[PDB]
Amino acid sequence: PRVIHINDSLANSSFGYSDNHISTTKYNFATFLPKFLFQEFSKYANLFFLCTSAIQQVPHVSPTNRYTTIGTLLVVLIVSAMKECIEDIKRANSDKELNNSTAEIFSEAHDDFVEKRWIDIRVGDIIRVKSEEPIPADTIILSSSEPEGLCYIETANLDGETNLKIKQSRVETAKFIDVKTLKNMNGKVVSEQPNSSLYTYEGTMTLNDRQIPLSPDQMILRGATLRNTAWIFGLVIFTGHETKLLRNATATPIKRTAVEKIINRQIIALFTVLIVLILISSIGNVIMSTADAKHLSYLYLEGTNKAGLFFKDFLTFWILFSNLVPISLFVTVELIKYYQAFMIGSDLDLYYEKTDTPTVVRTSSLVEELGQIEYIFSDKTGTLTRNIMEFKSCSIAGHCYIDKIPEDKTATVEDGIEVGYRKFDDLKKKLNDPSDEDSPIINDFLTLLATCHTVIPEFQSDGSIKYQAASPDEGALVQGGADLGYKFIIRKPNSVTVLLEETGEEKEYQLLNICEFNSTRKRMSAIFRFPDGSIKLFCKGADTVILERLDDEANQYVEATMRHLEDYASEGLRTLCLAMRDISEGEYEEWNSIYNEAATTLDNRAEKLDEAANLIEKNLILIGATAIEDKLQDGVPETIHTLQEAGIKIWVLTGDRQETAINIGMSCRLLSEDMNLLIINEETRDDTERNLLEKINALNEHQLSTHDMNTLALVIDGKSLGFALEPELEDYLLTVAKLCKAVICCRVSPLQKALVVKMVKRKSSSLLLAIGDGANDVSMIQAAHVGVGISGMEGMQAARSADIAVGQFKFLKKLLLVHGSWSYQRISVAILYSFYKNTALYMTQFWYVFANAFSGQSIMESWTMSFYNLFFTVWPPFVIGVFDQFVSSRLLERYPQLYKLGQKGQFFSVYIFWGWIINGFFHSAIVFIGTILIYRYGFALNMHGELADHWSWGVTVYTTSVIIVLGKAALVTNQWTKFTLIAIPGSLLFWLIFFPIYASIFPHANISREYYGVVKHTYGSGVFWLTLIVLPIFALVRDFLWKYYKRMYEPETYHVQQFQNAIRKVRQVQRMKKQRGFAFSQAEEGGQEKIVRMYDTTQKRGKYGELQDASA
Amino acid sequence: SKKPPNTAFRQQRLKAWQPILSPQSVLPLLIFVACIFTPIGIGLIVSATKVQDLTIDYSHCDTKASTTAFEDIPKKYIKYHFKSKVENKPQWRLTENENGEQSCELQFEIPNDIKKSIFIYYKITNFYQNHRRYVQSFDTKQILGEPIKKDDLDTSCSPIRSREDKIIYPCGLIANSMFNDTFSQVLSGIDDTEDYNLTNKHISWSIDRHRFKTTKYNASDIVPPPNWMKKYPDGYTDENLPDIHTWEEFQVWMRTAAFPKFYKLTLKNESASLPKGKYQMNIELNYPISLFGGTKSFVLTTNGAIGGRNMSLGVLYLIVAGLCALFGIIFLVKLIF
Ligand SMILES: *[C@@H]1O[C@H](CO)[C@@H](O[C@@H]2O[C@H](CO)[C@@H](O[C@@H]3O[C@H](CO)[C@@H](O)[C@H](O[C@@H]4O[C@H](CO)[C@@H](O)[C@H](O)[C@@H]4O)[C@@H]3O)[C@H](O)[C@H]2NC(C)=O)[C@H](O)[C@H]1NC(C)=O
Ligand SMILES: CCCCCC(=O)OC[C@H](COP(=O)(O)OC[C@H](N)C(=O)O)OC(=O)CCCCC
Ligand SMILES: *[C@@H]1O[C@H](CO)[C@@H](O[C@@H]2O[C@H](CO)[C@@H](O)[C@H](O)[C@H]2NC(C)=O)[C@H](O)[C@H]1NC(C)=O
Ligand SMILES: *[C@@H]1O[C@H](CO)[C@@H](O)[C@H](O)[C@H]1NC(C)=O
Ligand SMILES: [Mg+2]
Repeated sequence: PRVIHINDSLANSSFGYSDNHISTTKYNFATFLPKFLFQEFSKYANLFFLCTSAIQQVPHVSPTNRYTTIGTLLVVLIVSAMKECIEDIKRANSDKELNNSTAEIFSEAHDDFVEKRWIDIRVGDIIRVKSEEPIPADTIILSSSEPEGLCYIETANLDGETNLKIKQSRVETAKFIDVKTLKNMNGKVVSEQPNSSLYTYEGTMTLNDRQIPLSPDQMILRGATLRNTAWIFGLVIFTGHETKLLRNATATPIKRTAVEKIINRQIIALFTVLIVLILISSIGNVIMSTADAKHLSYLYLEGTNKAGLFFKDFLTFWILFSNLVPISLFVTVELIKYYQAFMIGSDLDLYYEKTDTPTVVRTSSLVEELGQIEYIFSDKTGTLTRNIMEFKSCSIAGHCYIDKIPEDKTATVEDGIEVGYRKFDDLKKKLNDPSDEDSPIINDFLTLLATCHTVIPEFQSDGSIKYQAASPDEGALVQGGADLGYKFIIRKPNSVTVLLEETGEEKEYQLLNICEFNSTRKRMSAIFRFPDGSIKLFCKGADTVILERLDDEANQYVEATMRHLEDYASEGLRTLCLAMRDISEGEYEEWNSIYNEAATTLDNRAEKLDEAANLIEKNLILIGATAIEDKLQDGVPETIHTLQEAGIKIWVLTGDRQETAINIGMSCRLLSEDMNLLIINEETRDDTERNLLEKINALNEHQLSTHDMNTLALVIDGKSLGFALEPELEDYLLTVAKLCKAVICCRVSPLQKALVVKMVKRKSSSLLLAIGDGANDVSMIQAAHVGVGISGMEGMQAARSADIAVGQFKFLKKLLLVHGSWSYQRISVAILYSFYKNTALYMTQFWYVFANAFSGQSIMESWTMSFYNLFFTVWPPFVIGVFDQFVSSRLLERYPQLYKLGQKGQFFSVYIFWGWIINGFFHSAIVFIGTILIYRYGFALNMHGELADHWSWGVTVYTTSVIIVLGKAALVTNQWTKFTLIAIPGSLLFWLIFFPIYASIFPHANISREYYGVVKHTYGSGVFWLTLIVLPIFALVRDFLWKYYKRMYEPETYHVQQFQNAIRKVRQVQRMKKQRGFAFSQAEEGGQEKIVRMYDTTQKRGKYGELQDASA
Repeated sequence: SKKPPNTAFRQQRLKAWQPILSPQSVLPLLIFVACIFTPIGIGLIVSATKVQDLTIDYSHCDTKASTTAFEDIPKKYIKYHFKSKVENKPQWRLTENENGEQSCELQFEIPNDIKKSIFIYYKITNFYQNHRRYVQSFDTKQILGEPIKKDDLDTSCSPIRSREDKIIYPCGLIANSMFNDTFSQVLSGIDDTEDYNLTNKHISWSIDRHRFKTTKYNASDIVPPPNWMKKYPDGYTDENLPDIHTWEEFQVWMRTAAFPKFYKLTLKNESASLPKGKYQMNIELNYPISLFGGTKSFVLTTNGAIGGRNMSLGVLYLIVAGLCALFGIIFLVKLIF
């Protein structure tokens, strides 16, 4: 186990624990060489040219000089290492703003809390966390400002649960409330090992000769946020990369994109053209040198053996033809991918103005994977929802009241049951009239909004009051109640007081008993003695629990309330039915005796107090119901509808409960009305395999229409998902998940969010995206093809470890439909050109072997051919892939079904790769046959009878093959900016100026000595300037006619009830038509029992900070 | 503080031009091409048909020619293009001397006054100057004149660099295989016809006369190449040592060719014009065609603007301007249908 001493930093570093920093970067200084070389050698062009450069080293073999291909390989391996380093520096200083954040650290020599950074937190260091501050390490609290040393933490980054969890410090350690007495802590803390189990911990602290048995109620984790309390004095235990939420988060893994897996197949498809053309040229060398051995006696050929110089000439044609594989293809597409990530992160439509956060692309190797997404694996809490709840509307006395009326849903003629909406001022006018009979039943409804809670009120320095609620549902009932008058102001240990607005009266209600919310109860209740003296029971809960406890003799608003709940849940709101009963004075004292013997019972009190609570909640009167709106982020329902039109299938993986995710899915229009829920809630591994087989026996017995599959939805609990990922059951799950429109997975662990993405990845060829926030979906982001994080909203940890960090969820529309489909279509054209560009030049070496007796003589100079890949034809691959919008950004957003062109892979295959390589063969045979009919005997010049030699003709072949391949890029490109004018006709003017300067300086330095008289006999000759302007027009006359023919013609785009009565009879299938949607976010570990007894609001703060004593 | 700027370059809305492909847009492009390529295309054909030449394949002169009188050459060995009509076919005879070395004397008629410059080439077919073993096989420092010792010689001139613990001075396959047939530097007029002297100076390239310098070897450590051993039977002395700075027939041979059929310049005359007459060229036959297996010829061209009688560049300008004048009409054909 881990041993931690308190208040001695020298003794708690000799064990050698980690520090508080986390590393986001792909590599350190140590692992830069193996991880970058394995990433580059997994590309097949960089592995072929490493083998080629060794073949040039055996003597007399290479036609060019021996430093030709190793000089080109060291250039591209340095430019590729520069792109990697300037991303891992940007990954290191954006990582530095986390480690350099503020953290008050107790210093024992100073004896006060000095400001330091996060990274200076060692294990054993007592810290202080203020209100609304993130916790910097795995911490066990010692004391706090609240009564009995308690605090509330928000765990929306630990899981998706949107409520607050009470953490209570031990009674033996809660006395240490002052900074000056914090120097008397001496002892040890025996902890556990890091195990990534979020809800379990065991530890034992020996503080001043006394054992303390610690608990998960005393431990707060790193992703949590301290809320609704002033300060805490906890010491840390795990830190950095041994915390419970960042154990399995690793460095950025090598993610091989899907386009790079296609290039590796077109290189294997180019070795089979390479090996054939080496074999054609090397069996012709054996035939010709032995048939014509008496006619080649001026070569002084040896004739050692037919297998000896077969191999010695096998390697010569290996070298001469090696540049069929493009050497500058992968570092060209890396800088198209780097610069496209720059233009993604510079867009204003992907920039969040509220937080002043632009989008950033950290792993820029995956820009073109955003055009082929087929499954989006989203998270709910924080990603889809804003984590803010507001009281939307209420239904009382068979009438509904809302803030502002949507005019189509207004007060209409009823069907006997009143539907419609009224304003809240009509609620005020019906309340102040003693002539209207709803005014007593409105009055006890609004006081139930401001009494039955467990909210603690705290007055600020102004007249503003802050409501401190554990559950955010009942916190919005008090705030939304108080906006209608009856403001809840202060709370005493045995009473609450409500401040009436329009009269100014402050009525005080004695809180007698309260009954906790429970997931088995689905309701909570409280009994209040009024200032009249008449006590009264209030109750709020689910309709499937409330309606079994009513008086049908009394109330007449029941069937008017239930129809208002169906109108609420179809809109997506979270409902709650409100009931009461007027209990008189005598009926209480026989029940409280029953309640007291249940409460003072030491054991089994979890399930006997509710069995004492249902003895009083039997005969209730339904006042009405409320509706709370969980706020989604802006543009969430329009993004989900647009991405589903593009063919992407949205899944939701959330750590929240099931009744919330169905409500959010109904609100964000994943689920809808007229839709069926294939619910899988099973407790054992054989109960789910029955449930998976009972559905697939029923929904694929007949072939389903595409209209009817849009009425199916899969909902699976996280415990059933742990059994439906056993490898015997993995295909029954995907068989029903692929026939459903939406899949929702509820209460899933951080690891199970990765094992779902790892299950669709290896069972299909589709590309997956995973968007989330917080550290509960950080393993989901490492496991996806593209991982997106939501950026800084006080809890960033997914946006650090992500590949793209966006501002909110609505930016996923323009990132996929515009920047994703551009980055796939532009890169697919820039790769098919770079394959073509090395075929139109270097295949003139192959037609030359029939004209030099299969010797392998180079047609062009050794260093001139390396400049082809590096200077003169490297810009039109760049500018085509970057500045050439093939279709408008206004058209990609308007018609989202154009996204399916990139999903099928119509632009980038291996079959369409053959239309460019054969186009490279045809262009290479025109340069060769065209420049051997000109320059027939070398007798093409007019310079006093001088003749053009082997090297004056080789410059005409090189220059004609440059104007051909730049004239092809001038027809391939769609849009002519001013950056294309420097690339396509500006690299021709580059070569026509570079060549007289290179060949009049470098031959005098004994470099490229074949150019001593070439510039006079090329540039001064009239036959060279007339060759350059008639042979590219001759070879591109088919490409100008096919491009014109492609524009005008040949265009491409850039029984209902027989199943719906059968699917309901399966075991756990529910339909969304008359579901009365109940949701309450309170938990059993929320501590709503004793916090109402411990607070006196009128009592003010102590001398040691904001500390309040237990007023019970 | 972190907001990117709203320039048109950062927001991917640069000012751009998209190609309108339409029968009103690409039509004045195809007409401007096929109205500027046809005065160029016929201008390269009218220049190639003003080149006057005569090509006599003297390959079988040591076998098919009698040593007594002037018989006629078989017409399979004769190509010629002139302005005026020829009247007599060219004639040929073999001639041995007192040493026993043969000579081929070609008589021919030139039917009109050729008032351009006259260049004498020899054409060799089936000789691979462009073999990979052959192109790189010479020493660059030896051509510049440096007295290189044995083990620092260029190793690409490998089979011919050292015979008997010595230095082959022009090492390599290129200098060893040099064409040995000595064209006589005068076209001897036969009857009522003057002579025509032909210079063998300024024959090679101008950068070749600089980099080919006389050797700084001392003629006691250098041996000729093994195929030069008939001209230097005793070997290299200080008297017979070749000056490759003024040996401009050797500089033409080392400037290797691209294809196995090539010309090499031997003689020229820029100063005057040869008139119509019966001339005679004598060729000392030293190079056997059994060494390489092809033919050797004698060429008497004149120069045009694009070289000689080569119709290929002017035809390439008319195929392109033929397609750009064809499809300037077939725009109107598929549109109406
Ligand atoms: C013009 O160029 C012609 C082709 O380059 C050339 O013809 C060749 O000349 C060489 C030199 O005489 C001939 O080589 C002879 O080879 C025979 C064997 O077939 C030998 O009698 C002799 O080699 C000897 O080798 C000894 C050791 O190996 C050496 O010590 C001796 O000195 C001696 O060199 C000859 O060298 C060759 O057969 C000729 N024909 C071909 C087809 O190569 C012409 O002579 C040349 N003419 C002039 C005027 O320069
Ligand atoms: C003469 C052999 C040529 C070598 C063969 C060759 O190039 O075929 C491949 C081409 C593919 O079309 P592009 O390469 O122009 O690209 C097209 C892309 N969709 C674009 O928009 O540019 O097929 C045709 O044009 C068929 C016409 C054949 C007519 C013979
Ligand atoms: C080019 O050819 C002409 C012959 O048409 C040469 O002119 C003759 O040169 C000789 C020199 O020996 C004189 O004796 C003649 O009188 C010249 N004739 C005429 C008509 O000028 C001329 O020298 C040649 N050019 C050279 C050798 O460079
Ligand atoms: C011109 O030709 C004659 C004919 O043999 C020759 O004697 C004379 O030397 C030549 N003139 C020159 C300058 O070489
Ligand atoms: Mg979340």
